[PDB]
Amino acid sequence: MLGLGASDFEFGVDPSADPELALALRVSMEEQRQRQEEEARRAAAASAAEAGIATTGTEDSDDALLKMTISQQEFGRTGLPDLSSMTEEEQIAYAMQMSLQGAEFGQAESA
Amino acid sequence: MQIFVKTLTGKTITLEVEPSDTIENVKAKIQDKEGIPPDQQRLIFAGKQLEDGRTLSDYNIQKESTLHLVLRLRGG
Amino acid sequence: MQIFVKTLTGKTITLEVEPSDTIENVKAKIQDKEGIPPDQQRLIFAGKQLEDGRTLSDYNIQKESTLHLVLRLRGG
Repeated sequence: MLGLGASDFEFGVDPSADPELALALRVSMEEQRQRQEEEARRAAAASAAEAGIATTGTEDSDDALLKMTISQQEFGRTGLPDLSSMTEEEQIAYAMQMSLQGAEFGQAESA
Repeated sequence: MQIFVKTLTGKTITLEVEPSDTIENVKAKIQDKEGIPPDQQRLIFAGKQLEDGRTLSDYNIQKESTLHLVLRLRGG
Repeated sequence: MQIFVKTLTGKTITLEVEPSDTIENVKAKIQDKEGIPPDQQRLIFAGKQLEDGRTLSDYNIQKESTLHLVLRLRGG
């Protein structure tokens, strides 16, 4: 059966049935906005000062040390078949490479 | 790795844990510090209730990771 | 017919199945042997991902057929 009651479920179903679960999901949405705004604004300022269409000067010293230092460290050390670096398509590129480009038969294998 | 756990009153707690620790174990830690029962504690990461059987690594929780803690009730 | 399923760790698994079995049924078999959830599994063969509703015959699969299983993760 399905059990159409009220006590059978009143907390693990929706946040509307609990002011603690409704406020918990509202506090998380606010935090994501700070990351989506502080990050979306950082890219909006780099594009406005790329051609010269706003009141800016030269803001690329603190982030340059964060990007230049992480650009050579994050994309510099790679001497091993790390699987974590391969995404779902990169990992698929290896599994598909042996399935599509992995077969030694030719027209001389009568066995 | 010390992780941070916020509450519904602007209060964050730091607990030395690991990526292989179970959520139930973390709830017990906050129960010894704040003095609150684990049954009345709900761990939610960025809007994701953690399972008592799963660990912190199952939710990509790294060191200094913030976790939204909530207080559950018994009927009402 | 027992088919072989190779993963991304130099490991292969054998499962007694049939040409009329659904891919979701195969993922469930590997979930009982290795202990991994089916939602986190991706069956790929001949450079083609298999659907969970399709079966093994829909992709021309026979006994002792090798497959490429992958593990999917989440982030949010």
